[PDB]
Amino acid sequence: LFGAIAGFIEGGWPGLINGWYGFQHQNEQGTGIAADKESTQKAIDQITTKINNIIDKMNGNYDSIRGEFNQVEKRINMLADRIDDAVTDIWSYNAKLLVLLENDKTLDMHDANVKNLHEQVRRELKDNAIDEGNGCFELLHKCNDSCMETIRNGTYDHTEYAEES
Amino acid sequence: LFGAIAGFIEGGWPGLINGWYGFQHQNEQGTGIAADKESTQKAIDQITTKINNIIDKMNGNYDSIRGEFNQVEKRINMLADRIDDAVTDIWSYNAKLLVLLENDKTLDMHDANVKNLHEQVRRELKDNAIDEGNGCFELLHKCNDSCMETIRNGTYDHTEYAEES
Amino acid sequence: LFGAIAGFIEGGWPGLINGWYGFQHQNEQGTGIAADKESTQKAIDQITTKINNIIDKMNGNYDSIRGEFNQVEKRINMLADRIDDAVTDIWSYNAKLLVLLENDKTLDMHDANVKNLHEQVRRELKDNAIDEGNGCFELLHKCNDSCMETIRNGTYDHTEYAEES
Amino acid sequence: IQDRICVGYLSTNSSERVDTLLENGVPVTSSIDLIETNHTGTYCSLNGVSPVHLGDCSFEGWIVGNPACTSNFGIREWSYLIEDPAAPHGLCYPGELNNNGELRHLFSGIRSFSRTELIPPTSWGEVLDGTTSACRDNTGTNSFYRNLVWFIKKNNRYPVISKTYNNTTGRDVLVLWGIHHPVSVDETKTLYVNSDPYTLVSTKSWSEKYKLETGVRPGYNGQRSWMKIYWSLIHPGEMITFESNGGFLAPRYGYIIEEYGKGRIFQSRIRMSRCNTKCQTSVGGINTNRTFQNIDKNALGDCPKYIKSGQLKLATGLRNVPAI
Amino acid sequence: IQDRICVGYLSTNSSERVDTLLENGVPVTSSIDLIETNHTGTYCSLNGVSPVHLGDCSFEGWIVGNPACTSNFGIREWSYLIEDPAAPHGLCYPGELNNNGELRHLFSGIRSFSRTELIPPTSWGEVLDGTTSACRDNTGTNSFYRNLVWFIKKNNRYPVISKTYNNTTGRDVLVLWGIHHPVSVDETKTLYVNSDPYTLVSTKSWSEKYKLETGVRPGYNGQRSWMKIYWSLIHPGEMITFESNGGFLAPRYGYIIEEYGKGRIFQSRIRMSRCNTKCQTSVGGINTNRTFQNIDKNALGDCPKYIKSGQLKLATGLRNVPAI
Amino acid sequence: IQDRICVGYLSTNSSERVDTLLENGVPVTSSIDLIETNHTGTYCSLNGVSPVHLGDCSFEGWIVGNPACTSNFGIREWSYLIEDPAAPHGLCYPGELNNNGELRHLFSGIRSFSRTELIPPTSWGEVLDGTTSACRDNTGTNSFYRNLVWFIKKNNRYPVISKTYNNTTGRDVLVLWGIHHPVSVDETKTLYVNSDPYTLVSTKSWSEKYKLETGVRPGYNGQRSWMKIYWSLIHPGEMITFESNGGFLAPRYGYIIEEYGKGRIFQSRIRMSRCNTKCQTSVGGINTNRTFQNIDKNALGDCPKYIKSGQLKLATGLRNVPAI
Ligand SMILES: *[C@@H]1O[C@H](CO)[C@@H](O)[C@H](O)[C@H]1NC(C)=O
Repeated sequence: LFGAIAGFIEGGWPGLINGWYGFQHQNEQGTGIAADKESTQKAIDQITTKINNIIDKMNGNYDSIRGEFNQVEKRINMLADRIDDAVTDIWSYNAKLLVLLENDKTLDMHDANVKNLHEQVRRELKDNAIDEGNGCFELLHKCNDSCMETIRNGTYDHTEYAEES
Repeated sequence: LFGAIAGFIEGGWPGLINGWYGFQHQNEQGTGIAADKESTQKAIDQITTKINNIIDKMNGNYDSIRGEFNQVEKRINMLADRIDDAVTDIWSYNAKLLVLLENDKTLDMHDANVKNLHEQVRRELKDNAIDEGNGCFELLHKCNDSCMETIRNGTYDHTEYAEES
Repeated sequence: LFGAIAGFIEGGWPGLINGWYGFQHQNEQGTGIAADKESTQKAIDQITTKINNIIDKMNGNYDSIRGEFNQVEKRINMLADRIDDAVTDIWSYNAKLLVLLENDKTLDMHDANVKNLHEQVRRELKDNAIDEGNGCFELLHKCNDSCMETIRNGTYDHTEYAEES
Repeated sequence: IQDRICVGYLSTNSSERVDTLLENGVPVTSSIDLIETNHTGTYCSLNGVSPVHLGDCSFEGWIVGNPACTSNFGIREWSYLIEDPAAPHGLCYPGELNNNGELRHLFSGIRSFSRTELIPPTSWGEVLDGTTSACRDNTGTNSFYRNLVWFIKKNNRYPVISKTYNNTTGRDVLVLWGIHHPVSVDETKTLYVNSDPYTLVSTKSWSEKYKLETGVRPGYNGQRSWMKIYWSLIHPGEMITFESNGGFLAPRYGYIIEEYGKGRIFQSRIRMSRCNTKCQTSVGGINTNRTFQNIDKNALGDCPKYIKSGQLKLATGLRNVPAI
Repeated sequence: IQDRICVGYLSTNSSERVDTLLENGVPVTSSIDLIETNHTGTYCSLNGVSPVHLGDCSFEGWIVGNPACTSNFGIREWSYLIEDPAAPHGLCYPGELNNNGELRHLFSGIRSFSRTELIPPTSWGEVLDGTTSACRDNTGTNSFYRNLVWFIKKNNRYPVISKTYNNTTGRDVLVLWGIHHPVSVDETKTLYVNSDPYTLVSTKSWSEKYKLETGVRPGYNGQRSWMKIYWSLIHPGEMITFESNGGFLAPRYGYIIEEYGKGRIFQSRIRMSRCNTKCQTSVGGINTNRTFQNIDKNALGDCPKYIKSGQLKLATGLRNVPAI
Repeated sequence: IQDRICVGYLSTNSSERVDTLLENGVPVTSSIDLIETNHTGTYCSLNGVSPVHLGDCSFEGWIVGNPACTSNFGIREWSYLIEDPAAPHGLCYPGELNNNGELRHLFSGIRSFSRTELIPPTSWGEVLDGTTSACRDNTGTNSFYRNLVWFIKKNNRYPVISKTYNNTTGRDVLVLWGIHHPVSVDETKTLYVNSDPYTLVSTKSWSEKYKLETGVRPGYNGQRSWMKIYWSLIHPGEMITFESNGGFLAPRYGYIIEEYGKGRIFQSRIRMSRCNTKCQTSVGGINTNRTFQNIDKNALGDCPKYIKSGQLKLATGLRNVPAI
């Protein structure tokens, strides 16, 4: 666990459209919600690859292990059924455990992704902002609608603002 | 790995009672050890759920794959034994690997938990404390026994102290 | 993911000899590349242990499940082949998934290792350096070739330099 | 106040929950099902290949050609078989099919099938064809199994008859013959004249000699004697010879088979349909891209693996933690 | 100095160690064992159901009713069987039980069992009961198998005897009969008068005819002839008829069985006990909530899976790193 | 500017790529292969033990001692067998080996093997040895199977011959005998004088009686009669007795075997070699420390597990992300 989701960012945003991770701003001229297509798409690609891998790699033969028997060959009939059942028990346990294991990792992956996004924004601003410890950043200078975009697209330069701080 | 356990917090605390993670303080009036029931219980619940999942999901039939045979049906007897042995080999490898895999994740989970606790305290204090980089925080102001509790229970407010710093 | 490799440290170093993780310095008297034998060897030991565990634990019997049959015992011949095939399908899926799972964890382990190394250096310097947010540290004081070594070997003391900053 | 920018994550209106290794019932924004639970509830074609319903006949009666059964003369292939466990028709004349378990297994599903005439029914010599009230046809006329010919005395004489078959088809050929065991030595005299008749069947790898086992059986229909029907797979280039002087159900029709034992004999009392799936169960057809299924352990074809489990939800979204 | 607060973790006095994928022998504060290594070392009841010890008798002698064996008349059920591999008693009269492997498998464990009299031993006709010095009872008196009756000539005449059994029990019924092969045609004359006697056994699905195979066998006890004992499972609503004029060991006692083949025939020389476990091995009973066990691959019931492994320790606590 | 120190990681010149669960084709600095893909392409010794090539003979002809086959008298052991599927030599005299499937399985690989003389070929009594043009030896002289002796009439008389074997070897012993079925009752008279001859074979656990089944078979070579060869494993301390008055292929040579069924009968047309591996496939020998292999599902010995997969690359290094 990475301490972001349900951690220091204690809640989610309903009305976050077409994205898992995003930004919420407020300058003198409004608000102010947008998904981060970069980290969201990359996350979407990973989940898709994971799901496809889990399914596509099962390319073997999985129908029943059984044959036809008359009523005089009960023993061989019972062994066939027991073996089919045993193979079934192996797949049953692995299926359940894999889902538990991967759900664990999927949730933590998302936690890691928004934490990395938060760290990414913190590194941009440097001393030009106060880290409120809740996912928010208080700017020490004024920020255009254009300025907010430079933060969102990673191109924010802390030198061209350091003095109003 | 998260760098806390056996990392920047280079040692554990013997005499930490009824908890895995906790606090050690020292003000003018004493010391000063207490478990964090919140993060400890949550960790206990997770380990319990993990252990139970591993065991409870094995709800199939796991006794021997074998039958009764006379001394004239050796081949079918040998195939039954080989199949039972093969099923046994699958479970043997999965058991060993799962324990190795999960022990890895359990240890790192604990590492992550105390790291998140450390980060949680650091966010509380903000500029009111110096981060010594060893799990300790040096307060810039005085701290009551009451003040220490507000830090331990998350309700510490950095505004009501920022000026003595 | 830990955000270091291909993250805030956006590129690798060709000409990093005998190591996975290392340092690049520049003082008045040169440059300046060296592996960190400590964290590199520890990482090497872990990968080696992982690889050996994966291979050494497969100590069962894995040759074919089959017997000899004449042309009048087709059914038992077909069941033997189907069972052998089924056992093969279990190992096939587990092999593919384990490699995918472990490659995921190996890459993230490396990411975690250099992130921990970066954090380790940041804790040493404290206020004696500016964190540029790209894996580099700008020293506020002058640094001997000897001084660089004290940083690399962990023994750098921020008190014996804090004043030139 | 000041300008501010915040980092956050998605929250939705979902009751969707998944279990993780460390936690039960965790709210998530989105998830998928791993296990297929839906089926047609019918017998479908399997990957373009229709099955064969056996109607009111058991497999035994169908494979030897019980006159009351629909003929298998026009069949080219089948993915699986559908059989009624309480089928009224089987071996119409009191008897047993030897090694029927194996035969059932080999005929569960065949990709290339065609009936063929091994030996001409009149090329045997001086013998008559026997029909019986036990094996009446669709009309009501006395008949007998289509694949066998019941040879009896002609003009008070049963000569030593001997014909052989040469597998020239290039594929495996199923051959059927039979032995009739009369109620008494008097009946084998009435039917075959010869005292203590025999039948000798041989290839170049094996040879069997059959004699008659006279006695009264607690039979069915009208008869009280007993028939034993045997079979053998003749491989490409192999030959089987039949020689007999009585009590011999001679081979007429055999089967040319390729890629067999690939099916199943379903006995489930569900309905046949026009649908087509890649996986057939005894409960219905399954058509899904999912790799698991908890519907029926009895399944055939390109199937999801059957597992003993409730639905399994794979998390795709993130933890659904409500709005601040 | 100043006021200070620190974050830390638990350390203990443990030598407890676990292995991880990345590291061997890592100190931890607490851990649990996954594999069960403890057992009773005895034969216990399995899930409330007691087994059956065969005493000094092999399964063959027990199932046909060797007079020296303890009777199975009072048995209602058994979870498994206990057999001494070097048991002195078996088929007391020189003979073999046909297809005994299958029978052993089907009788390894039965949930519903009861002996029953198929056909009255005196309802057969004009024949005497034969006893022998080879099959003496608990007293020392000449006897014979409990489940079979050795029919011989009465008043120098062996008539054609014929009785049939009707399975009305609603469950599967095991039936046993036998053929006696005398040392010479002289002995079959002395015993059965009739030259070349036969036995015909039939249902509505199959029919077998037995003749005598005279000769001297390298036998045991007193005798030098040979017996062959056969068996068949009669399904609910089925009937089996026996007709013979000599050399026939007639059925008397059969077995009504439901839910069978659910057991095991243990041959281990351990002791029977008053304990009750959910898993029985050839080495002892196991009672544990653990899902793995490295004790014995030979196990029956609600067991932990046997694996080839030393103890496996699951970490619960954290890395035990000592105090600063 | 100022003094500076940086933290970084390794980059290389690699096209090396691995797949992860979350991403395809990720560049890495180093990786290893899990699956063995290389083999010798030959038949090798298996863990120090050489196999046995059957030359131009099938297993059946080899195990009974076809004179045209190389003798197995000097063999001590074998890891596996090599057989040509279209081998010209087998049962030289028209016949079949009973239960040959089981025997093939039991003789696929034996750790302790030695031929031995069960009963002296002249200790039987007043009978002659029969040789035939069907079973000529390496020279061209009429002979017969090495392990069997074809007993015929001597001085117009075939006496009742009876010899027995005592398993004193302490190990399992394979015994072979046979029955000859002449073309007519005239031929059994010419060969054995006695009308309707018999053969009785017995242990203390079982007894079989064989009679002759006269008739003309569509044979090969010169002959038109038929032989049936049977076998039995005699356990330590057990004895088998043979009694006959004609039509009897008597046992001469048997086999003392320990640790058997541990092999395979390879029919692959590859070449035998001087190499030695721990895993033999029908395609070649494998020598690797890797635990997986995608070469051949048909494998024997201390093998990597066969899996249906392309090469699997385990990442060891880190993500290879190029220089800033
Ligand atoms: C069919 O069998 C006969 C009998 O010998 C043989 O001559 C002929 O070659 C066989 N047919 C073929 C295709 O060879």
